[PDB]
Amino acid sequence: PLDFTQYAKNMRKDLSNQDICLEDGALNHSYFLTKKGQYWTPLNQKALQRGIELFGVGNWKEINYDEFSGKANIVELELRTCMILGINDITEYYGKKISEEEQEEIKKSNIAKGKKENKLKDNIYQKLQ
Amino acid sequence: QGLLQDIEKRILHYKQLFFKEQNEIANGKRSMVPDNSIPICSDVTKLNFQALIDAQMRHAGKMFDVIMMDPPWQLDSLSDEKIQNMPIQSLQQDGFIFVWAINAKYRVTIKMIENWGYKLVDEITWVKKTVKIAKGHGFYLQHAKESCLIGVKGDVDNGRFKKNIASDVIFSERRGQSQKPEEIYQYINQLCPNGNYLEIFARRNNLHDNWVSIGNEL
Ligand SMILES: C[S@@+](CC[C@H](N)C(=O)[O-])C[C@H]1O[C@@H](n2cnc3c(N)ncnc32)[C@H](O)[C@@H]1O
Repeated sequence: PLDFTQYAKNMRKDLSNQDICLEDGALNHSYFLTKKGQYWTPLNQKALQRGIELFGVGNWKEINYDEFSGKANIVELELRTCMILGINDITEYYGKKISEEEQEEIKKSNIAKGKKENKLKDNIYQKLQ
Repeated sequence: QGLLQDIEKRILHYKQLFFKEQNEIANGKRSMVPDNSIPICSDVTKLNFQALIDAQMRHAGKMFDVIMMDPPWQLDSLSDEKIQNMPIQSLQQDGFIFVWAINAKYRVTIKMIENWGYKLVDEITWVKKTVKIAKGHGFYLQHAKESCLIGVKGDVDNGRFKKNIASDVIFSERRGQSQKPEEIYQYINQLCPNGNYLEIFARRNNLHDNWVSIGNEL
């Protein structure tokens, strides 16, 4: 006669840390599939997208200081940046300051290209070497 | 070794797993975590237990039927006094408490629950199957088990808690230790099913449906 689903959600909202639960109360599995203090907040997702616009690609030491004040691993940044540009080789883009407007354009151009090329795996274009 | 091309091959292969996992996550990949657990990541020294008391009273009529503990005894090194000082008394009013006592702290643990007003009644024994024995270096006797001390306060006369349901002895493997047997939560189910539970110093492995879980590594 008690519903634990609702109970969890209500409890979760008051008690649960921000990243644990969603604004509706339920718990977000993104958090729990990322170890420890390694989960990637949507709020520092815009921070990577903001740093590529200001400092450019591969500027991670440059961009690490500004938007990820101390630590996010620079491996992570270059790995998410190939998420932003829809490509698995980000070599082509290095050192270029890219606007959020452009990044979005590059992403939809590399993805449509890789789908015609049939070189798209996991919404990321596979670039030949 | 001809291994420059090797290393370039592991990198492009490894990134695609990241590009795979993050997409499945974006597409609603579920967690192992069951959907009805209530994880809380705090420091029991820095945590305010009135918030947990208000919220539980609020969305539930009740207070906790069961409390589980695995203190970080210092031998993550929490001061002994500090653990004793947690306001457990206020967290639960009628029911049972479980707390895992390493051999070093078995007597201290008994003092501790008695301090918090429980009456020691039972102890769970967990032997560690090779898969069928356990070799641990005791000072006086080798250790083949750790033990769960069980105290009780209030009216359990209620049908809410069911007597004579469960075992003393648990036989699980030493999974992933330091990690307790799952069939603890099976036993707690038998002892009292569909109840409000609490675990202190819990870890992500611990999280189960209906359980409020507090641990600094959540
Ligand atoms: C005995 S272990 C937990 C093992 C647990 N029984 C299990 O089933 O795996 C000690 C736990 O205490 C937690 N802990 C240590 N210091 C803490 C603190 N100051 N506040 C809250 N939790 C703490 C750690 O997260 C660690 O998970």
